[PDB]
Amino acid sequence: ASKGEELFTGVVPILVELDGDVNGHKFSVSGEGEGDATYGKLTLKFICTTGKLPVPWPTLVTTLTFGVQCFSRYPDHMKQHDFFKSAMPEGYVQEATISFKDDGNYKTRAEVKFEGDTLVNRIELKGIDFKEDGNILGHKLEYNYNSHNVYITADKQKNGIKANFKIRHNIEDGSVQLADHYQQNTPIGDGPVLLPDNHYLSTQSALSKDPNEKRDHMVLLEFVTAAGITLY
Ligand SMILES: [Mg+2]
Repeated sequence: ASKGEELFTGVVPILVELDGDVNGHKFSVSGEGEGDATYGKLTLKFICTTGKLPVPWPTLVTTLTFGVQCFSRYPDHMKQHDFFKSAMPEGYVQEATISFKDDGNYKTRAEVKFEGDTLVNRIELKGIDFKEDGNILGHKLEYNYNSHNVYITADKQKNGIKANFKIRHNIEDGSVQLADHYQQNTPIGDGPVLLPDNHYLSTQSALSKDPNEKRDHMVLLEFVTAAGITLY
């Protein structure tokens, strides 16, 4: 267990700021909400502040929530495996490559750290090689998000962690759009961090709309629980 974990015993306010460019379609997203790691619970509202989002909202969920993996519920018996909180408050840098099968890719860079008592995530996203009337730029994905695992492994070399997982977005015709994810996280601070044994994050997400919101937006309720390492 770590000193960073003490920062997460109660409800913590969250800010997310994203600048994106996908095939030259530029956009920004701002998110606000809060996290309660005791319950692995996230409540966030994201708004496209530049007009219409040029990609489907579900394709941004992992990018927008990458940095809030510090709100995962680690069972007590697994708390020595929680890198994310151990890096706080100084934070970490995160990079990911998200490869959409038979389409383009996102590359992201982000920094997550505390700013006072708020957990702040700042993200840059670059997407290239998308098909103009593919499932992403053609907006052919359902507004939903399947439950999934995020497989974590240590990168001791680099004093950090990696994650690998596949997302299966639902296409409106009943098919699936696969998105391969590779994530790397590195501490910003010089203090010690927890380098975990292999384990995963079990994630469940519900996407909705604010009925009074006329801007392009996404309301997200997400639960994230660590598992995979195991008295009666
Ligand atoms: Mg369907």
